[PDB]
Amino acid sequence: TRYSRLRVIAEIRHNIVSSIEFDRDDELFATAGVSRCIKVFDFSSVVNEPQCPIVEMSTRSKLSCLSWNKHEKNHIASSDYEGIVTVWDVTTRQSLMEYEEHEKRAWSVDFSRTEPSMLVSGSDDCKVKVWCTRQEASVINIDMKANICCVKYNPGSSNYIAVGSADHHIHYYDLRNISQPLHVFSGHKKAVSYVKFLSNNELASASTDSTLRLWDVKDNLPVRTFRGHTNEKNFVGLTVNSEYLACGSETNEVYVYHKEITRPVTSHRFGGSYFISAVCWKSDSPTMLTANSQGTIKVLVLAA
Amino acid sequence: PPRKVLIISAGASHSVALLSGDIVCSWGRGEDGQLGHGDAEDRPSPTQLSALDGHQIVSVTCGADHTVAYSQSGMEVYSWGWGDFGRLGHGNSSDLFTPLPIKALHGIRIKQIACGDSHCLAVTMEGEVQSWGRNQNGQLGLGDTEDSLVPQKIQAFEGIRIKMVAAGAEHTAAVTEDGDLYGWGWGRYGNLGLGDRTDRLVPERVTSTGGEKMSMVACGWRHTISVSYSGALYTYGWSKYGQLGHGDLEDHLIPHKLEALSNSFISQISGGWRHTMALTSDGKLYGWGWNKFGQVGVGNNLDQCSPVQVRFPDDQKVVQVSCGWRHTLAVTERNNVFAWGRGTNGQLGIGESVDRNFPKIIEALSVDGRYAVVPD
Repeated sequence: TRYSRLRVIAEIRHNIVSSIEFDRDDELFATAGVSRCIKVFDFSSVVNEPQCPIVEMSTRSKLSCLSWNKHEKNHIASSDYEGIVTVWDVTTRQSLMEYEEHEKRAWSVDFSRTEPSMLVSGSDDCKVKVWCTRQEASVINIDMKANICCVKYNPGSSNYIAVGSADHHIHYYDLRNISQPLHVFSGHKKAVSYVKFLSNNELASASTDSTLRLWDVKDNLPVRTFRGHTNEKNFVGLTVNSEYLACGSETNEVYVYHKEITRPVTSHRFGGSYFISAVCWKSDSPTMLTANSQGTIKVLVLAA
Repeated sequence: PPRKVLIISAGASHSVALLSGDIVCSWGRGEDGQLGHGDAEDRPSPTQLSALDGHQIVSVTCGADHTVAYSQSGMEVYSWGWGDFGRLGHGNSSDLFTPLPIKALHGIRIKQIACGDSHCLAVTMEGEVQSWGRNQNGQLGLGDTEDSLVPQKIQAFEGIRIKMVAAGAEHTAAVTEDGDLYGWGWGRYGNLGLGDRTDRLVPERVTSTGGEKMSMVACGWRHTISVSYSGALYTYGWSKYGQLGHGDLEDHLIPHKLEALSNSFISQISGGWRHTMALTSDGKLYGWGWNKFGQVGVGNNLDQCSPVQVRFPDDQKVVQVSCGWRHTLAVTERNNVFAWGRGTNGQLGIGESVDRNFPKIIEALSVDGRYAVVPD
């Protein structure tokens, strides 16, 4: 109710950017996509100057996901389509770590919020791997029976992860004892594309069936279902803060939902068969970064 | 009769060959259009690149996910595949799936073209160098880090005639016709032989050879290979999988002679992602380095930290070799083309999609015989 539209504050014109993420202080943000290049921008410059990446790291493979470290401001993890999970330093543009245990494309990478050195990745080889940023050996390894599209640490604890796989379900694993998932979430008609956590207990997921869904990871029952966007084949992007959800579409627009209302509380049109590739909330603030298949980055803000 | 192979080249996940009569054949991964067939479909077997027929293509080389070719008779250079950041050379970031003529380099008498991962260099008959692509790490040698879409002469080589140049992922290494060795670009692993780990924006002479004049140079990802006028390899750079082949995993920041091969004259060299091949003047192919996919071609999947002679059926002498990122190709004295290493994209040209750890014949050439898509 407090917000009914999205105001554009900035824009960056290039192609497709698949992952866009703020850092621990929300001062910088990094973008990664088909360019085989991690581009780190200063947010203040982007929203003030009428833009130029302040750091550029080159890679030998197209990137799929991107995750900043939480207590090491300058460290950012990336996953490429050859299954190489690299931890970079944006101050020295150096690859601090390289993990090559995935035999196929690595779809998701995520730094733990509570234990900064833990990094969970999930790849197309149907493997979830947990690395420590001290050794180049997978600390934990979960073998599953479907392609893993998203992996996400619980915000409140590094011992629990959510794995959104192509098995149409979300496996909630307790890494302290990996025999069967601590929970299995069903109700998604197509593969699960994105997994996020509103809080320690609320999990939001987005599938390739134009459907978002809440879930009480403390329990095994769902909460709500959100429809109103278009998502059939593309990783349109999902982002979440403590109250709102936001996702992309194959109609070149970003839809924003309230976690208590199923109908989209609002949407914005980028204004061609383009689609929204990446979305990211800035902390709990109403500002947001969004990126489509043209490589056009826009900064949006919820407003009345 | 069969059409013999004049040239071979290998890229990230694709391979290319130039056959007698100047027929360009290409195969492997083509999802970025680097195969030049007008479509993104992969080619598990050698597929004639009909677009270049009759262009008198005199040579062809492969980048990461792009390919370039040049015809001296037509004095033209064609490029296709991943061509953004200006490495296409057309003045715009176009990634079309068929060969297109680089007009910015039209009419230039090109002696050689080396394709890096995101940049290319062109040595003209006068011993000059012209470079284009992206210059994030100063690899173009222009003295500063700004991208260029047009072949720009490297003014750092005023009055110096360059025999050849080799381009790595983010670094390059030119060799002057007088025998000197130059290195510039991403040098943060000892890549450049300059005695430190700083990336240079200009061609810098490599003094750490002891007066040894260099004839050839090949750049991998984070290592470089150099052959002297009358000696053997002088490898240097990142050595984590033994790709320098010195018997250990110690990286070297300056040209370090590979003593294991000091007993034979080396005719050609090549370097891939993390492996190295060295072809002697006697036709023996030695391989070492990363061997996860079998790309060293020694019959196993164990990383080889010292040179190992790659054995071919009936003891054929090898006349040419070319290393891809994870695969290798070789043309033998009998005009047989063998391919080994990773083949998950059919870049080995055998017609399968399985990995081979030792030389396998490409019968189609040898005389003897998208993105952001959610998985379902």
